[PDB]
This record gives sequence, C-alpha cells and structure tokens, in this order.
Amino acid sequence: MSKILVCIKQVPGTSNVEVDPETGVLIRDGVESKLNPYDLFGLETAFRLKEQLGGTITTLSMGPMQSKEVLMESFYMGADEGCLLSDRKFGGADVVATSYTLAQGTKRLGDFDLIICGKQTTDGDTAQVGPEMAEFLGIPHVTNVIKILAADEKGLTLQMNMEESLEIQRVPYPCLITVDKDIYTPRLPSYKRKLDISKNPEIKILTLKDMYDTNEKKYGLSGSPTQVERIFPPESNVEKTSFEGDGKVLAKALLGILTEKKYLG
Amino acid sequence: MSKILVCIKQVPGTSNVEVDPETGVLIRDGVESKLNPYDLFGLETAFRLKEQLGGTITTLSMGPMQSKEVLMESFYMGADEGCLLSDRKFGGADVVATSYTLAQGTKRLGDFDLIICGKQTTDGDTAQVGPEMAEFLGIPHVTNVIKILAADEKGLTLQMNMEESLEIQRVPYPCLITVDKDIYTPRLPSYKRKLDISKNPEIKILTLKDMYDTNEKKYGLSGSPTQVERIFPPESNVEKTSFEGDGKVLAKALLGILTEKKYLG
Amino acid sequence: MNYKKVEASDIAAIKELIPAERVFVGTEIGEDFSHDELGSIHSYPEVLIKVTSTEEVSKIMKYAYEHNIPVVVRGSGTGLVGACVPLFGGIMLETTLMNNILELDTENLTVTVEPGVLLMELSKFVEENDLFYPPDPGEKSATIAGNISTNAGGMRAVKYGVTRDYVRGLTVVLANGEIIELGGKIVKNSSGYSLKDLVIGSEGTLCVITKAILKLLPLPKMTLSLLIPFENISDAAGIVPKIIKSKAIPTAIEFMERQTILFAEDFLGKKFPDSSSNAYILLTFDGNTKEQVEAEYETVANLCLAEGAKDVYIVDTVERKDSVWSARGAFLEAIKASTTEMDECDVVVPRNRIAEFIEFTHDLAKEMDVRIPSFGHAGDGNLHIYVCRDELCQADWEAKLAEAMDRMYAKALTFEGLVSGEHGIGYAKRKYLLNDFGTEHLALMAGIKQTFDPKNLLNPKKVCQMA
Amino acid sequence: MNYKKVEASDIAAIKELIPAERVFVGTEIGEDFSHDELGSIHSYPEVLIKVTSTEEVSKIMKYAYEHNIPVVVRGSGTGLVGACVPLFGGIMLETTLMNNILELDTENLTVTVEPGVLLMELSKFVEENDLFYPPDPGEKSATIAGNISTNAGGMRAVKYGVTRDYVRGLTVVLANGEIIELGGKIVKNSSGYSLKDLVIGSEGTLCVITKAILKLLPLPKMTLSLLIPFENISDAAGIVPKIIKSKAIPTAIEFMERQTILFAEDFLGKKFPDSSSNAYILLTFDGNTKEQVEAEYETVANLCLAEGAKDVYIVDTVERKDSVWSARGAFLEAIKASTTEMDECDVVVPRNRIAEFIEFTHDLAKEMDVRIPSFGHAGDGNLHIYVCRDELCQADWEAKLAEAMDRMYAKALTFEGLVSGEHGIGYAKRKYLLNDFGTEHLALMAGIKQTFDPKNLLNPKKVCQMA
Ligand SMILES: Cc1cc2nc3c(=O)[nH]c(=O)nc-3n(C[C@H](O)[C@H](O)[C@H](O)COP(=O)(O)OP(=O)(O)OC[C@H]3O[C@@H](n4cnc5c(N)ncnc54)[C@H](O)[C@@H]3O)c2cc1C
Ligand SMILES: Cc1cc2nc3c(=O)[nH]c(=O)nc-3n(C[C@H](O)[C@H](O)[C@H](O)COP(=O)(O)OP(=O)(O)OC[C@H]3O[C@@H](n4cnc5c(N)ncnc54)[C@H](O)[C@@H]3O)c2cc1C
Ligand SMILES: Cc1cc2nc3c(=O)[nH]c(=O)nc-3n(C[C@H](O)[C@H](O)[C@H](O)COP(=O)(O)OP(=O)(O)OC[C@H]3O[C@@H](n4cnc5c(N)ncnc54)[C@H](O)[C@@H]3O)c2cc1C
Ligand SMILES: Cc1cc2nc3c(=O)[nH]c(=O)nc-3n(C[C@H](O)[C@H](O)[C@H](O)COP(=O)(O)OP(=O)(O)OC[C@H]3O[C@@H](n4cnc5c(N)ncnc54)[C@H](O)[C@@H]3O)c2cc1C
Ligand SMILES: [Fe+3]
Repeated sequence: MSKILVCIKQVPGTSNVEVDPETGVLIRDGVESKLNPYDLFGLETAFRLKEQLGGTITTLSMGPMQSKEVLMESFYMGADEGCLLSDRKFGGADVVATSYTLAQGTKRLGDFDLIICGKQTTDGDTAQVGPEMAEFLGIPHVTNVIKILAADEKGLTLQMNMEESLEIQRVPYPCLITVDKDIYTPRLPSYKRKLDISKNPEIKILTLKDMYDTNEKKYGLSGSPTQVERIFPPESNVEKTSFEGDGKVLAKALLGILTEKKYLG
Repeated sequence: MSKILVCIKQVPGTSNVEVDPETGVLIRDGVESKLNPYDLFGLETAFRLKEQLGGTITTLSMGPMQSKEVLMESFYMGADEGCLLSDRKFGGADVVATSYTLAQGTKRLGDFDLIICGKQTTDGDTAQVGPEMAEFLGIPHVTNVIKILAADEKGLTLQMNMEESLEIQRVPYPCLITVDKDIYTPRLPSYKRKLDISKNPEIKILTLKDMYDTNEKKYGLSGSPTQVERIFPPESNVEKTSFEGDGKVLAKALLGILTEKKYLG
Repeated sequence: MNYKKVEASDIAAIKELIPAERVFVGTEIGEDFSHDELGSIHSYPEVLIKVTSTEEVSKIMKYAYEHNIPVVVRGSGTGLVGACVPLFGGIMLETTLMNNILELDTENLTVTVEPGVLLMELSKFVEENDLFYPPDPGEKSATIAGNISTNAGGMRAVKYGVTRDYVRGLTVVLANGEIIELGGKIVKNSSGYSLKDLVIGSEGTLCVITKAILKLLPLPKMTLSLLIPFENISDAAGIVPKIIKSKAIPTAIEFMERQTILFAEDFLGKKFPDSSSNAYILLTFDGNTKEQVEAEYETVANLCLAEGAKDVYIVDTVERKDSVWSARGAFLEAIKASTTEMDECDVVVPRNRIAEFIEFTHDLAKEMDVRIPSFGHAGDGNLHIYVCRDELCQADWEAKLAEAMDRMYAKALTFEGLVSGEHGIGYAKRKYLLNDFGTEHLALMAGIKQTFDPKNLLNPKKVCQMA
Repeated sequence: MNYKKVEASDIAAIKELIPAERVFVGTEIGEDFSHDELGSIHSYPEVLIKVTSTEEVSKIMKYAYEHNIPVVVRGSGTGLVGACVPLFGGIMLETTLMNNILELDTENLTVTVEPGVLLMELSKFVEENDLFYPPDPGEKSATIAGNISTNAGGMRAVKYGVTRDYVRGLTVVLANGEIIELGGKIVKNSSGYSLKDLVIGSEGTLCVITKAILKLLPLPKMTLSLLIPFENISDAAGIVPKIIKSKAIPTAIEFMERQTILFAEDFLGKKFPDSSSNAYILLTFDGNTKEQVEAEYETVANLCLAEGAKDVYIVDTVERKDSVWSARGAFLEAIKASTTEMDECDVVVPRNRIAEFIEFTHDLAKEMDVRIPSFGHAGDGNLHIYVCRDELCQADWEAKLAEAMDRMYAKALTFEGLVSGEHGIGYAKRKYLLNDFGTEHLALMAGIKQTFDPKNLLNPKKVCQMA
C-alpha cells in the first residue's frame, strides 16, 4: 500500500558452480550476472499491489557498483525509484550483517507500508535475510506467501503455506512479506521503458556515512558471527543394484530401501 | 637518402560529389575518409629508396585532428615517424597557404635530403602544392617522375615525363620530387605492424606557436589570395545524332565532328 | 497389384539373412508398429525386421525384389501423414538400432550418421564439440533419415533453412538391392542430376537411406529473445518484411494469438508473462558476444516501436526464456488436452498472405462452429492449423472435418501456396496434392518412382500414388 | 536415332507459330550459335528461333514432339562443357530476347525473371533496391536460366551457396509442350518430389525454363578484404577450417599461388602489391556497419598470425580492392594470353584435400613437361585447373592432354571428390562421370530423362546420355 520497498539482489547468471580443489574460491564460468528469479516474484507482487492501491515502489540492493544493473532492470519492469548500498565496508557480510545494513538503508529512505523480500537468493540459498531484516526494523513479518486474498489500504490478508497446511493471516501495515516461487508470473522488462532517455528515477547511492548508525563494527565482515571455513563439491555416488528372485524376496528389498530413505513404505 | 619527408593528405573516401543548389556546400555522402591514392605512390617511392639507402622516412600532413588516421595508416605501411600540423588558424587555406605551412613545418622538423609529394589530391585536383612548397624551401624540384634510374647517396637520376617526351635529369640533394600515377604498386598496410604497440612513432603535433614564422597573416584564409565564389555541377549533354547517305556525305560529317573536337582528322 | 503375401518359407529365408533376434512375426510385432502419429490409418506388417547395417538392408531388398513383397521403412513412427504405415503388409524395415554416429569431421564441418540416430542425440553430440545442426523439428525423438525423407523443417528456417540445406551426402539402397552413394563431403556439386535432392522429401518411396553426411555450422554462444505485442495478427505478420530488410535476421519468428496462449496457460498451470494483447511476435537472435546480439535486437526493437507495436519485452535470462518458450513449446499439447480428437493442417503460404489466411480460419471457425486454433512461423509462411472435434457426434464430425479441410486447402491453393511445408504428403494429403498440382505434374512424379522402383515395392500408394 | 531432318515444310509451319524476323535458317544462323566457350565441338542447328514467351516455347515443343525433331535451348552460349551445342542439328531455342525482369516482390524478398535476363543486369537491378542476389559466377553476361540449368556457383559459395539455394520457383515447358509450375514464392516445401531440384543442374536435358522466381537477401553495405601471405599452399589451405570455426565467416576465400599471380602481372601490366611469398589467401568480409566488419577481420587476423602467416595485409579501400581483385579477376585471361590453347578442369574435392591436390598438379606438371597453372576457392574445395598446350604439336598435345586429364580426374576420384563443381558435365566430361558414378547410378539418371523426355528430343547425348 502506498510506499512499497522491494529488496533485490544481483546473483551469478548461472548456478553451475564447482571449486578448484586448492584455490578455495569458486570456479564461476563467467560474469553474466542477473537479478535472481525469486526476487522477480517479489517485484511482481509489488506491481499487482501498485495497480490496486496506486502508491510508489522503491527497489533496494546491497552490493558493489555492478549491482546498479539490477536496479536499472527493475526500473524497466516498472519500479519508480531505486537505492544502492554500495560501500567497501559492507562487503564480506553474512545474513546478520546484510539484514542490518538493509534495515539501516530502509530507515534512511523513510517509512514504507510494506517491504517485499524474495524467498531466497541463488548463491546463498539461506532464505533468512528477510526475517532477520524485519527484526531490526521491528515490524511484523510473514514468510512464504503464495496468495494475497485482500489488499486493503490498512493491511493485507495473506495465505502463508506450510508443508501440508495453508495459514490465512491478516497482518497490518507496516510489515515485511516474503513471497515464494510461482506466486505470479513476473512481467518482462520493457524496452519502451528503457528508451525514455536512461531511467526516470536516479539510483540514490548510500554509504556508511549516510546511515543513522555510522559505526563499522556492526557492518561487513566485522559484524558477521559466521564465516566460511571451506567449500567443497558434494560427494554423490550412483550405485546400480539389481534384485531378482520373485515373491516377497523383492518386496523385502523394496521395503528395505524405502525405509532406509525414510519413506516408511 | 637517409632523411625522407612524405607529404600525405586525408581526402574524402569517394569523389562522387554533388552540391545542393542553394546550400553552397558539397553534398558529401559520408565521412569514411582515406589517404589519397596519389600519395600511396609517393609513400611507395620512399619505401624503395629506404630499402636501397637505409635512412628514415617522415610523414607530414596538414589538416584537423581527424587527419591523424592517415598518419597512423602510413605507419602500417612502414613509415618511421609522423607529424600533424593541426591548428585552427591553418584552415580555409588555398595552395599558397597550404604550401607555406607545409614548408614551415618542414623547417621545424629539421633538414631532409628528399621531400616526396604526390601528383595531386582527389578533392582539390590542383596538382600544385608540391612545386609551391619547394619554392618556400628554396630547394630544386622535379614534377611527374615515372622512374628513378639511379639512387646515389648524393642525388637521384630521374625520368620526368611530358606528353610526348622523357626528360632524364640528375638532381642533387636536397630536393623535392612529385611522382605521378603508377610509378610503383603501393604496398598494403600490414596488420602485424598495427599490433606493435599501437604503433611505435607517437605523432608529433605542431601549431602556429611551433613554427619559426609565428605570424597568422601568412597562414590559413588570411594568407590565401584565391577563394571560391560558387561551386556548381558541370553542365553535360548527351545528343544522339544519326547520319545516313553514303559516300563522302558521311565523311564530311565525320571530319566536321573530328575538327570541332580539335582532333584534326 | 499382385503382391506376394509373406508365407512361412519367406520367414525362414529371411532368418538366414538376418539373425532371428531382430525378426518379429505375428504377435511379436507390437501395436506401435501398426501406425504413426496420424492415428487414422492402421495396418500391420507381416514381418518386422530391425536392420543394423547397409548390407543387411541390401540383402532384404534383394529378397523382396525377386519375391514381389512390398517394403515400408520406418524410423521412430513419428510422422504425421501416414507415410510409414504398411498398407499392403509386407516387410517393415525398422532403423532405430542403427543409432551410431560414425564420424565427426572437424575439418570439413561434417558429421556422418546412421539412419536411426535420433535428433535429440545428434544435436547433443555436435554441441558438445561446439558445432551446430540447424534444422529443429518440433519432435526431437525423430530419426535423422526420417527428417531427410520428409524434408523436416522447423523454427530456425527463417535464418538457417531446412533439412535439405544440410544433407551433404547419402548412401541409399534401391529396391533391387543396389547400393548407391549420392553426395560426399564436398561443398559444390554440379555433376549430373541431383539424385540426392530427389531422396530428400521422397518419404521412403524411392530408396532406403543407410548413411547420411550432414553439414554443420559453428555453434553460436549466446541467444536472446523478444516478445512484441500487437493489436491484431495483421499488424503482427506485417512487421516481418521490415524486420528482415533491417539486416538483423532473427533465428526464429513466431506468431501466437491470445486464444492459443490461453490453451497453454491452462495446460502448464502458469500464466503468460503478458497477455494484455491479442497477437504476439516472438523473436530470437543469436550471436557470439553480448554486444553483437545487443546491436541486433535494439535495431529491431527500435523498428517495431516505430511501426505500431504496443511494447517490446526483453527475454534475456534462462528463467525468462523458459517462461515464454515453454508456452510456445506446449501449444501442440495444450490443443490436444482441450479436445476429444483433432486433425491438422500445415499449409505454407507466401509470407505476405499469412494474415489473410489466419483471419480466414477465424471466419471459418465462426461459421462452421468448430474450434480452429492456429499458430505457425511468421518468417517463412508455414501455418500449423488444427480442427478440433470437441463434442461433435461421429457422423457430424466427419462431415465438418471434410468441409473445413477442403475449404482450407482450396484457399491455400488460391493464395498460391502448397499443401504441406513441414510434415509432407504421405497417405493423408494425397487428394489435396492432386488438386494443387495437375495430373501432368503427378505423372512426372509417378514416372520417377517407376524409374527407382519399377516393381512398385517401396512404400506403395503414398505421396504421388492413387492421389 | 529416328531424328527427322528439318525440311522446307517445317520452316513454313514454324513461321506460322513464330514471326519470321525471329526465325533464322541456313546461312543466316551465324557462327556464334555453332559452339560455346568449350571450342572443341562445332555443330550448326537447322533452325534458330528467338523465343519471346512461354506460350511460344510450348508451341515449338509441341511441333518438335509431333514431328520428332531434337531441340537444344541456348542462353548466351557461355558454358564451358559443350552443353548447348546441337550435335544432331534440330531446333535451337534462343532466350536472350526474354530479358525482362517481371516482378520485384519487396515483401517476400523475391524477384521474378524471364530466361535471358543477364546476371550483370539482374544484380544491378536488385542492388538499386537495396537487395542482393548472392550467387556470382565469373562471367556476368550469363543467362539466369543458364545459371539455373548448370547450377552455377562462384566466389561467395562459402558463405551464401550456389544458384540452387536461391531458386524459389520455376515455370518449365516439357518436351511435349506441357507447361509446369514447380515452386512459388513460398519458403518451405515438403509437397511431393522436388522436381524443381531436378531441373537445377539438368543442363536443358529435361525441360525448358520459361520463368524463374529467385530468392533475394538484404544487401550488405560495408566490404573489407584481407590478404594473408603463407610459405606454401599447405599452410594456406590448412587455415580455412580454423577461420570458419572462429565464427567470422568470410564472404570469399581464395587461394592463389605465386606462379598464377605472375601471369596476371604480365597481363595487366601492374605488379601485385606484395609477392614476396609463394601462396596467398584472399579473404572478404561484409557487413552493415564499419565496426562489426572490423570485429570480423580482426578476429581472423589475430587468428592467422598465430599459425605461421608472415603478415596480414588490410585491403579496405576501393583503390586497394581494385589493385588486388583485378589481379584475381584476370587469372583466366592471363592464362589464355600466355598459351596457344588450353583445356579446363574444375574438380571439387573435400576441403581438407585441397593442398594435396594442388601439390599433385605440381608433380604432374614436372613429370609431363606441361604447364598446369591452378587456382580456386579454398572455402568449398573447387579448383580451377588448366592444362596449357604452349608449343606442343597437335599429335603430342592430344596425347599429353588426354594423359593429364585422365590422371587428374582419377586422383579426384581417389580423393572422394566429383568431376565438376561449377561448370557441369555437358558433352566434354561425360566419360569421367561414368568413371566416378557407376552404371547403376547413370541408369537412374537416364531413366529420369526418359520420364521427362521419352522421345529423347531435349538435348540427346548430354550429361548422362551415352556417357
Ligand atoms: C556458500 C555460502 C554459504 C553461506 N552460508 C551462510 C550461512 O550458513 N549463514 C549465514 O548467515 N550466511 C551465510 N552466507 C552469507 C550470506 O548468505 C550471503 O553471503 C549474503 O549475505 C547474501 O544473503 P543470502 O543469499 O543468504 O540471502 P537470502 O536470505 O538467501 O535471500 C532472501 C532475500 O533477501 C534479499 N536479499 C538478500 N541479500 C541481499 C542483498 N545483498 N541486497 C539486497 N537484498 C538482499 C532478497 O530479497 C532475497 O530474496 C553464505 C554465503 C555463501 C556464499
Ligand atoms: C573545389 C576546390 C577548388 C579549389 N581551387 C583552387 C584553385 O584554383 N587554386 C588554389 O590555389 N587553391 C584551390 N583550392 C584550395 C586547395 O586546392 C585545397 O583547398 C587544399 O589546399 C588542398 O590542396 P590541393 O588539393 O590543391 O593539393 P594538390 O596540389 O592537389 O596536391 C599535391 C600534393 O601536395 C600534398 N598536399 C596537398 N595538400 C596537403 C595537405 N593539406 N597536407 C599535406 N600534404 C598536402 C600531397 O602530397 C598532394 O599529393 C580549391 C579547393 C577546392 C575544394
Ligand atoms: C509432436 C510432433 C511434432 C512434430 N514437429 C514437427 C516439426 O516441427 N517439423 C516437422 O517437420 N515435422 C514434425 N513432426 C513430424 C516429423 O515428420 C517427424 O517428426 C519426422 O520427420 C519423421 O521421422 P521419424 O523418424 O519419426 O519417421 P517415420 O514416420 O518413421 O518415417 C517418416 C517417413 O520417413 C521414411 N523413412 C524413415 N526412415 C527412412 C529411411 N532410412 N529411408 C527411407 N525412408 C525412411 C518412412 O518410411 C516414412 O516415409 C512432428 C511430429 C510430432 C509427433
Ligand atoms: C570466362 C567464364 C567464366 C565462367 N565462370 C564461371 C563460374 O565462375 N562459375 C560457373 O559456374 N560458371 C562459370 N562459367 C560458365 C557458366 O556455366 C556459364 O557462364 C553459364 O552458366 C551458362 O549460361 P549461359 O547463359 O551462358 O548458358 P548456355 O551455355 O547457353 O547454356 C548452358 C546450358 O544451359 C541450358 N540452358 C540455357 N538456358 C536454358 C533454359 N531456359 N532452359 C533450359 N536449359 C537452358 C543450355 O541448354 C545448356 O544446357 C564461366 C564461363 C566463362 C566463359
Ligand atoms: Fe569457381
């Protein structure tokens, strides 16, 4: 409703990734980076709410100056203004330091009625920047939203799914939401919207000097409780096993396999 | 011999030119400008003398900063160093002011044993910058050289042609020569020389401040005695005329046409 | 004619030539070998033989020639016009065991394949070696010699062409068992009559292809697609000459109307990224660098927006391409899921007559009260048109199918188009070929089959027979 | 066999169908119609008819079929294999009066031409409309239907192909007078046997082409050439698979050795721009902007310098292009000016076997003491090879020409190449086609000519006839 913030991230253009056995750094094939597909559902969820409520949409990103391309890409889909959080002191961050500098950049940009984060990224896959960001903002949050039933000017009626149930909640503004995969089909970036002159809104860049808490102990690698120790390819093995001898000689072998994989069948 | 100067010019890439009836300026199709083909024979004449005498070859051009491309183009054919004469006070010049600023740039670059100008340009077609340039330098000059018979370290034995004769002259150094069309086949610009640094040379630009006569009354449009009044397409007409009636009724009509075109036959 | 029925003495003489593990008689022949994807005609062969070599094919064709037994060659059984159905029930040669890729010549950029190499495994093999087989028929489980015999073309025909443009050489076996090599690894050919170009498109009625040499291209690295909405199909088909004349040739030019997209949305369960318009042009550009593709698509996108397009949508990522091309790739399955049964039409028209023919099928569907969904390739004129029976009774369906097919094949005759541009003639479209071409045109085709096959054994009553 | 001589009653019946100013009999034929550029065979026709319409051709073919008179069609008389020479001396149809360009379809990018439109005036016409006819045979005064009947290809075949890839439709007249339309303005074709692809390359032995629809491309604006010296012809021919696999496809790839260049320097009077090397590769790139042409040649020039090229010379100027391409364009006339007479061989080989065949002609020239200069197109495998008579007497020349031609056509048979790639078979190369292809391969070709022409009237004893 009215003011809507969308947190988008630039990810590697493909996840087909392997590590050199003694570099310790990933063997990314190229650098054709893109906006992640899970945040396209978060952008599209904001576009359906703007067509119903008529407010504005702000996009927010944290990364290098190369991440300005996904802010221009969200502009071609219909975002109104953007904001980069580019600084050297913000790099090397885990979820706790990323969700802190995203919440600090939110308070600098003013109040928003709704913050829409995606389900997860495609490089980190932690799916937890969203719930951590709403803790620093102090707002309520609902994760895994598959359907918006009502879009009242004071709050939303949401459908949050579990593995086997559908919770229906009525959350008021201000709040964070985390939509998941295939809530809507995301619209494509228009070339007509990119032919205006460049981009109507200008990407407002923020550093550590612009934050209301300008102390570098809570950002970047200094404010990260976790760190990677080593990254390695996952050990997978294909074993072809045959089973003959009919009766329940095969049925004990099939139940022995289905219980070893915890299907209990 | 040793020091050799070659005056080259950038011309329009094609001479298919028509004027707008009331602009007064040339209807040039595009600007894929080139080095003129008559100066390729002047560059090739210097290359055969450098392979026999072992000196150096300097290229000299007068024009805008766009004329630096034909100085780099002569480098790919095998020139050793170049010099542009780019200045705003040099533009609008006729032959008398062009051959003066080319002779002033020659005295700034030191002494040369031989200056090789081409026969003519393809835009001006006046074929007279060469003889005027050697007057300001005070050196002897020979125009329309079709063959170099001897290439002694003190002077050249040349073959200057007329419409019906071949003058053989022995001219000493320093001197200017003007070679004409098809004295040699000019070599092509090598791509292997293009990948050296970009080329080793680094064009040395000269302005009016660098000349030994630094007074702008003798350069540009101020030192030009001539000026164009108007330029217009040439009026040509095709008339199909038939002649029948055999005998010398056709032979008087053929002799009447051959004498009107001054063939006298 | 007087074809000899296969008796038990012919089973024994065949099993001396072929090992008995690859000969199937009677109930060993499955139901899948009695039809292809046309589904109207059904006929069992008497012997099913899975061949493995050229000399095994020539031994069978020598036996059937001296004993007057008809022979039908079969690939994957994928063709849509009844071309591989053994109407007289003789020998069926089945080539899916010859799936070996014999040689990859990286100097001549050719590949030598056996008949029965699938299209999904040839295109996977050459793209691992950074090469490219440009013809892309919609079904990838088709054999290569099935694509050669039907002259199979697809989406990339606006830029690259069809299977005929990439057949360098063929080793064929005639009806009497003679082995003939037709082309080679050469590029230029002006030596005699192009017998190779008669085999391409002959649908197994002249000879049995037992080896093929295919021309390959260097594989383009990058690919980017465009989605251009239009107001109607007349504005969408009209931009295609202006796109090609701007020297930025797309790899694929697809038109799709809104009513065909609504079928694929219900089938896939996903909405199309933008269906606020009635007609769409779906382009594809390829190249080697990002800046080369960017100069190609911005040329056409500036051209489309200046000629009445509502928008131009950039389809650049893998997830965006799979959101748009899985809709286009499921047009055929969504039409089949929405009807009881259907029958199809693949008329090619001149490219400037695409919009008049698509608007004609809308007036025909409204008048006959049948559903006629349609799509096709806007860059070459081939239109894939489907008449659905929906809930019609059996006598009313055969009356409405015959009237809708006769009026669409007569209108494509008036538009100076042909009967088929992809799928071929086979058994189903023989009457419309006799309406388009004259009797003197089909007497030249029948006299050519009498040259290659004088005893009329290789696939009788197909294409130019009993038209 | 059974051929009726043209008598005075046949002259009167022909002059009722054709106006008498376009019928030539006896002494008003002219010596130019008794031969073509082969020069070995000479044979006058009895009647020369300059036709002007399709219906005039069909009335002549109806008369000659009824009265058993052989018919030879003639274009400009340009072909090099004796294909348009009337060996039995019947009717000669002459098409250079049908030089009208009938229609330019800018929507379908096609042009409809009459047989007798010259290649120099068709390519001038379409390039005024920013269109492009890609096949470029070396002689521009050739009839377009002569290029179709011979499958004439040229310099641009490495990127664009030959005349066969650009024939969209044909209106042909059979030997009995029947008018047949073969293709159309369509792009895709899968309806029946490709009878159009039999006419392409048939050399007037099947039918008389009376209309053609040709596919056009958008015209490229920029053009740049590269001249790359090499140490020998083995290094020059070996760079061609690396150039094409770098995805910067040249428009033309020409190899020229130093011995052939020395002929063109003596003929033109000007030296080649750089002849300090023994072999050369002359490339050509085209495009629409100067920057994408610059990305194309710098890809190949950075490539070619890495595999043993001495240099790469940029040919970017209209004066520089005329200094290099008039030397290549005068290779044929320089060889003719250096000898008394010569004979031409135009074998096509696989592209990896170009250097071994060029080195074979150097060992053959030293062994037989004849001058064998050669050039060709390194991008497709077609080699233009000439055996020069020089100063041999007539008995020694006929024995040395027959030995040098037999060993070169047998070596191209061993290399798995063909007899001709450009010029055709005609009358001269008939026995080499019987050596390359078997008797069963030529019985298929002779049975196809029996289908189109059962009375054997359209051009007897040519291509397959009496090989
Ligand atoms: C291999 C690997 C493993 C890691 N493991 C852990 C771990 O176990 N624990 C941990 O705390 N950190 C971990 N990190 C660090 C962290 O996940 C990332 O480095 C970085 O913080 C991106 O966050 P994310 O991918 O977890 O976001 P997610 O939580 O996966 O994404 C949720 C949503 O938050 C938003 N968002 C996320 N990142 C940004 C951003 N930079 N700018 C704007 N919006 C954004 C998007 O809307 C996104 O859809 C790991 C990193 C790597 C490379
Ligand atoms: C349409 C037209 C008509 C003109 N008519 C006249 C006229 O009647 N009288 C007159 O005095 N001027 C005339 N000019 C001016 C003059 O010719 C040119 O403007 C300019 O000076 C170039 O000289 P050029 O073409 O005459 O050189 P040319 O004398 O034709 O060339 C001789 C050689 O001098 C060298 N050279 C020439 N110009 C340069 C240069 N700029 N830099 C380096 N080397 C150079 C080259 O080696 C060249 O081959 C005319 C100009 C134009 C456009
Ligand atoms: C879903 C679907 C999509 C399709 N899309 C397209 C498409 O986009 N474009 C298109 O062109 N086609 C398309 N087709 C049909 C296309 O014709 C077939 O996919 C294919 O061409 C036939 O190959 P096959 O191996 O399936 O042949 P079969 O049907 O088995 O054989 C087809 C014909 O080829 C003959 N034949 C097969 N092998 C040989 C051989 N070795 N020698 C001689 N004759 C032989 C058969 O006798 C028969 O005449 C599609 C079909 C389906 C079902
Ligand atoms: C100097 C030179 C260079 C050449 N360069 C090349 C080259 O690079 N590439 C190349 O391929 N060829 C080349 N050729 C030969 C080439 O075959 C001819 O130039 C051309 O193809 C023949 O056309 P025409 O009009 O000259 O035909 P003609 O010789 O008159 O006819 C050739 C054949 O076509 C038949 N024919 C002509 N018109 C019709 C018609 N309407 N219907 C049916 N049959 C018809 C004739 O009967 C004969 O069979 C060259 C020839 C010369 C002299
Ligand atoms: Fe050639």
